[PDB]
Amino acid sequence: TMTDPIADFLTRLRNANSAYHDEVSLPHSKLKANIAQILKNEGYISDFRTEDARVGKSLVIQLKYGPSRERSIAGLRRVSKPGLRVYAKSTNLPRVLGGLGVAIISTSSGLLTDRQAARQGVGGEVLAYVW
Amino acid sequence: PTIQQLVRKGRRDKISKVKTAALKGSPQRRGVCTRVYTTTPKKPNSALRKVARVKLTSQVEVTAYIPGEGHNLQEHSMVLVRGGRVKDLPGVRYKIIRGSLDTQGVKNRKQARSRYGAKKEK
RNA sequence: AGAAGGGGGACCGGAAUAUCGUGAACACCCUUGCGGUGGGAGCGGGAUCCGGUCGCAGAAACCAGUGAGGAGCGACUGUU
RNA sequence: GUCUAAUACCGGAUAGGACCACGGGAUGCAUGUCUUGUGGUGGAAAGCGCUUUAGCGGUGUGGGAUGAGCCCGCGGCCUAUCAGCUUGUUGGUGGGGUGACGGCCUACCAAGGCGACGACGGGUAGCCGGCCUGAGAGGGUGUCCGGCCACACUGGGACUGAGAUACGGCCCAGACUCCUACGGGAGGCAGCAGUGGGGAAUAUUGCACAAUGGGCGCAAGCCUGAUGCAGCGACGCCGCGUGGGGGAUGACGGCCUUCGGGUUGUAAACCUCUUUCACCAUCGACGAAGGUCCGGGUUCUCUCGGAUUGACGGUAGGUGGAGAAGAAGCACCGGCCAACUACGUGCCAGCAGCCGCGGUAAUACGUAGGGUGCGAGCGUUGUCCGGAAUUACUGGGCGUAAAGAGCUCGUAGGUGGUUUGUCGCGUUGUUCGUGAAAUCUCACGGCUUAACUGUGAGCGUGCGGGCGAUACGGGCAGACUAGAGUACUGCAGGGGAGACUGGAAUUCCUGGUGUAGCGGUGGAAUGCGCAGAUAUCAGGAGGAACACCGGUGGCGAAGGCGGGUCUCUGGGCAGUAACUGACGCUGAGGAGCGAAAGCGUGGGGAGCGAACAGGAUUAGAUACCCUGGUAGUCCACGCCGUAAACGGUGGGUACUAGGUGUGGGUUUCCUUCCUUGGGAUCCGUGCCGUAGCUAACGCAUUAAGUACCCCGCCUGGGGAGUACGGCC
RNA sequence: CGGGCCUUGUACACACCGCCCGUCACGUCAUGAAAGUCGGUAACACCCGAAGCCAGUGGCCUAACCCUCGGGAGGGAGCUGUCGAAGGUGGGAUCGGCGAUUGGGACGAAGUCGUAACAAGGUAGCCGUACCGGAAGGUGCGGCUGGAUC
Ligand SMILES: [Mg+2]
Ligand SMILES: [Mg+2]
Ligand SMILES: [Mg+2]
Ligand SMILES: [Mg+2]
Ligand SMILES: [Mg+2]
Ligand SMILES: [Mg+2]
Ligand SMILES: [Mg+2]
Ligand SMILES: [Mg+2]
Ligand SMILES: [Mg+2]
Ligand SMILES: [Mg+2]
Ligand SMILES: [Mg+2]
Ligand SMILES: [Mg+2]
Ligand SMILES: [Mg+2]
Ligand SMILES: [Mg+2]
Ligand SMILES: [Mg+2]
Ligand SMILES: [Mg+2]
Ligand SMILES: [Mg+2]
Ligand SMILES: [Mg+2]
Ligand SMILES: [Mg+2]
Ligand SMILES: [Mg+2]
Ligand SMILES: [Mg+2]
Ligand SMILES: [Mg+2]
Ligand SMILES: [Mg+2]
Ligand SMILES: [Mg+2]
Ligand SMILES: [Mg+2]
Ligand SMILES: [Mg+2]
Ligand SMILES: [Mg+2]
Ligand SMILES: [Mg+2]
Ligand SMILES: [Mg+2]
Ligand SMILES: [Mg+2]
Ligand SMILES: [Mg+2]
Ligand SMILES: [Mg+2]
Ligand SMILES: [Mg+2]
Ligand SMILES: [Mg+2]
Ligand SMILES: [Mg+2]
Ligand SMILES: [Mg+2]
Ligand SMILES: [Mg+2]
Ligand SMILES: [Mg+2]
Ligand SMILES: [Mg+2]
Ligand SMILES: [Mg+2]
Ligand SMILES: [Mg+2]
Ligand SMILES: [Mg+2]
Ligand SMILES: [Mg+2]
Ligand SMILES: [Mg+2]
Ligand SMILES: [Mg+2]
Ligand SMILES: [Mg+2]
Ligand SMILES: [Mg+2]
Ligand SMILES: [Mg+2]
Ligand SMILES: [Mg+2]
Ligand SMILES: [Mg+2]
Ligand SMILES: [Mg+2]
Ligand SMILES: [Mg+2]
Ligand SMILES: [Mg+2]
Ligand SMILES: [Mg+2]
Ligand SMILES: [Mg+2]
Ligand SMILES: [Mg+2]
Ligand SMILES: [Mg+2]
Ligand SMILES: [Mg+2]
Ligand SMILES: [Mg+2]
Ligand SMILES: [Mg+2]
Ligand SMILES: [Mg+2]
Ligand SMILES: [Mg+2]
Ligand SMILES: [Mg+2]
Ligand SMILES: [Mg+2]
Ligand SMILES: [Mg+2]
Ligand SMILES: [Mg+2]
Ligand SMILES: [Mg+2]
Ligand SMILES: [Mg+2]
Ligand SMILES: [Mg+2]
Ligand SMILES: [Mg+2]
Ligand SMILES: [Mg+2]
Ligand SMILES: [Mg+2]
Ligand SMILES: [Mg+2]
Ligand SMILES: [Mg+2]
Ligand SMILES: [Mg+2]
Ligand SMILES: [Mg+2]
Ligand SMILES: [Mg+2]
Ligand SMILES: [Mg+2]
Ligand SMILES: [Mg+2]
Ligand SMILES: [Mg+2]
Ligand SMILES: [Mg+2]
Ligand SMILES: [Mg+2]
Ligand SMILES: [Mg+2]
Ligand SMILES: [Mg+2]
Ligand SMILES: [Mg+2]
Repeated sequence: TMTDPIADFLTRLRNANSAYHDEVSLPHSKLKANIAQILKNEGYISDFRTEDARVGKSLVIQLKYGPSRERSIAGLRRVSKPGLRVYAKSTNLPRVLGGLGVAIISTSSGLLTDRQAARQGVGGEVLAYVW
Repeated sequence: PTIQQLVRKGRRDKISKVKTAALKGSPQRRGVCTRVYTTTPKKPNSALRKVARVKLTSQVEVTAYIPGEGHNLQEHSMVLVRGGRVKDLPGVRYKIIRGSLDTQGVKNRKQARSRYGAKKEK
């Protein structure tokens, strides 16, 4: 069945980014909203917002592309898995593309990326690498 | 595959077969060296090869190659045998070191003169 | 298959007044009977445990399976 | 048999850290802990010497320090071809016993405890900081050092003492060697050596207690095979030499040669210079603000300052003398791999790791020359890691290369939609403590540098306590309908089972006709018929399969499923949103279903048809072809449990151009222009194709794409899906 | 009969005078089974049981105290039972060795019999199963295309 909507969301992102889709729609969960917030303020997508779905909430996000048809995301990868959870301390955080990409980190301070985790001093769950 | 599968049954390495036997962790081992004779190699490389049936001190029996030319080995020479397998012959997997108790060094050896057993000169 | 192979076995005492299980009387209670509730006397039975005692020997005499393994033939009980 | 003591032994008096009972006062974590009081009981000892302030003791106890005992969480091999292990076992009570809790032991009572997270069993093994390898994770290993454990000829047990595997203690049994006067006794090198024996293989029956640690004595002092050393083994690591600067007519010799020369080659001869190491001679240690004696010290202490004490050892080290003088070998040269020509040999000798070389011209065998790499080392073996992403966590795969279980259900387990609040177990932050020393890394310091050492800083990834957090995971208390399921209305279907039943056709029988062929083949023959066959007509018996519909289709989990009717019955799809509210997914084991063949029992048996037989073909023909033809094929009920059981593609879920068929629903527009056209949507089922993927073939919304969850499976080919064991 | 062009199938590439299967015969090696036989290991049941601890008995010995001076008190020697290693008996379990005889496997050589597969491999081939055959194989039933035909 439907396991790990985090990976479902990022796989929807991959498939539509590879298909050059302007926008994606999916179910809304607070974790998805915060992941889309991270993706925004790290600059991998354009605006996202929410519909009044028939049930629940519906999360739509827009995919930004360069002036020509170049992907603004070069890929992405779920790292924390429901079959294998991966945790990282603040001193041994993952380095995505040596730094040119980022990793979504879940911490007691909420969801926040590699730079905030390193210079704020707490590590924890590593949901995914976007780059 | 499905990491739960790995934790239920872990990765186990393939059995590494013992490359050398009859010596049981011994770099060399001596034998009474019965039945010296000459045998033929496989379908290519038709020649005649000097081999010996060695009763090793592991209380085993193996077939060994006599390197070099010439040997004084007949039936009961106390030989020292080490590894090394010849490609031509099927059952040969061991080699008597030349220059041991009752294996003299090969005569007229002036090149490489440590294999095959040889003092320099007089 | 009672496979095989082992162990215990006598007597006395104690446990033992209801030890236990069998059979169920005097005198008390209730639809009046070859009736019922309890009650436990004496009378027998069996088993165990502990202690002691005796002999060469406790199944005591009489009585009362030898067992195991491999073949052939016939399946078998039977019949001649 | 006499005789004699003691800090040996015994008897006493007093003494609280014994006890009991009753109580206080503090604290908890329950059995409980400490400080006390009252009362009644109790238990200890010792002396030894003196230059006349030489000194050694002892006993009762409170608290430290140290060592130890025990218990527990976590971690650390193979194996299910080990699934049932446990009776003092699990617990309790009263006891005993112990230093101490404790089935540690015992009487009684109950019948519990462990285990698929691997009990019990089998095999292997001392464990560790570490060491080897590797980029790391890992893999191998546990040798020096250090820590822990176990053992001491084999097996069993107690004693003293604070403290016992009591290696050089005791008791017994057993095995082995020795003495005996045969009654009896002694011994335990896995301590330091050393011997024999096994192996390929690892050493002196040395010195000192100089230092330190330890034992004892007020002390000097004695003991210490601990320890410091020393000898031997290139056994390993590091360091240093075996000359240097010039030196062409580029010398002789060697090798090759295209016969002009090249090469060894500044390498040599020669000149000139300096002696690291070895030689002789000599002085000569630090390790000792040390260990004792004698001057002075106010006594404890301290030196003015004098004697004497080092196994190493006349060793390390400094200086003088002499002259290149005493000092290089090993391996390899086809590719990996750095390094080539000649001669001798001619599938022979032989080489080799691999693939290959050598059969008359060998860069690959032997020798020579040259060269390369090293160098007191160089090679061979063996072992391990690496390369090997060839067990893949990092870091692999399963359509055809090895790999999807035949299919489904379901147990444990794994995993799990959206949302609210809480706990804070995981997770995460910080601090404290621990993570010994040594090892590894950084920085200095010294042994002449180095190896080696020391110091300071990291490492010690982990664990325990406290104080934070709640984003994610997890527990709890809830909520929602989106997943899942139910209800209702419809819908399609060879889904299944049972009973009855229909017609064609084949075969056989009865009769009618009718005569000489029929049958069969590539061609024949066997065979059938002339006793009336084949053919044809009518009737009848029986069995099996169900033409046309029929398809590329439908249904079923798969295997599979169609003549018709009736009876019973399963699933699926659509729509409403009525209901439940995550109840889901997968699924180790397990269970069920599972083509055909086959097996059992009982029926049935038309046709077909393994076997069989004949004929033919053929060299043969155990076949293909023909003629017959048994089992079987069919039925009922069991068993079997396998197939190219295939889409050679496990299940679930989400997303990612389209184009075109076909099957089952729903729904909107010309709606009565009927057209049963056009569009949307759900579920199938095919074809073609984009992105993407693929070794390619190809797959491609029904994925072999992009992802997640769970399971099954693979680790070169054979041996072999075999043997052995076990289950059926 | 030979040759050319296109397509198809191929396990051939020395290229069909290709490749290749299986018995049988010869040689070597590893290995299974086997009447039996030789060992090892760990238990278990019972018997006998040392020392030794523990639990009982104790006439023989007796220095520490009392005393009525007779003795007594307290202790010792000696004797029995429980447990107990070894040993003995027994039946099993389990791990090995050998074994007449026998079975397959692998590798070898220029052997013998065929030609089963690869082309439509000359009867398409394979899968399961059954039966048969010197041997590859053949045949039946069902299945697959990893074959064909319209
Ligand atoms: Mg009997
Ligand atoms: Mg009695
Ligand atoms: Mg008795
Ligand atoms: Mg008697
Ligand atoms: Mg009879
Ligand atoms: Mg009878
Ligand atoms: Mg006296
Ligand atoms: Mg006294
Ligand atoms: Mg007193
Ligand atoms: Mg003293
Ligand atoms: Mg008991
Ligand atoms: Mg108790
Ligand atoms: Mg107690
Ligand atoms: Mg061992
Ligand atoms: Mg690596
Ligand atoms: Mg050790
Ligand atoms: Mg050692
Ligand atoms: Mg010994
Ligand atoms: Mg004691
Ligand atoms: Mg000794
Ligand atoms: Mg020694
Ligand atoms: Mg030796
Ligand atoms: Mg000393
Ligand atoms: Mg030494
Ligand atoms: Mg040396
Ligand atoms: Mg050596
Ligand atoms: Mg060096
Ligand atoms: Mg000098
Ligand atoms: Mg090279
Ligand atoms: Mg030549
Ligand atoms: Mg050579
Ligand atoms: Mg090697
Ligand atoms: Mg690896
Ligand atoms: Mg290797
Ligand atoms: Mg692979
Ligand atoms: Mg897959
Ligand atoms: Mg395959
Ligand atoms: Mg399948
Ligand atoms: Mg299901
Ligand atoms: Mg399931
Ligand atoms: Mg479950
Ligand atoms: Mg769960
Ligand atoms: Mg969740
Ligand atoms: Mg320095
Ligand atoms: Mg330094
Ligand atoms: Mg250091
Ligand atoms: Mg440390
Ligand atoms: Mg729904
Ligand atoms: Mg039906
Ligand atoms: Mg008819
Ligand atoms: Mg008939
Ligand atoms: Mg007729
Ligand atoms: Mg007729
Ligand atoms: Mg509700
Ligand atoms: Mg299963
Ligand atoms: Mg079935
Ligand atoms: Mg059948
Ligand atoms: Mg049948
Ligand atoms: Mg049969
Ligand atoms: Mg029948
Ligand atoms: Mg036929
Ligand atoms: Mg025939
Ligand atoms: Mg039926
Ligand atoms: Mg199968
Ligand atoms: Mg099928
Ligand atoms: Mg398969
Ligand atoms: Mg899938
Ligand atoms: Mg479709
Ligand atoms: Mg396509
Ligand atoms: Mg693929
Ligand atoms: Mg293999
Ligand atoms: Mg089998
Ligand atoms: Mg079997
Ligand atoms: Mg032409
Ligand atoms: Mg043979
Ligand atoms: Mg055997
Ligand atoms: Mg006794
Ligand atoms: Mg034999
Ligand atoms: Mg053929
Ligand atoms: Mg064939
Ligand atoms: Mg033919
Ligand atoms: Mg054929
Ligand atoms: Mg077949
Ligand atoms: Mg046949
Ligand atoms: Mg067929």
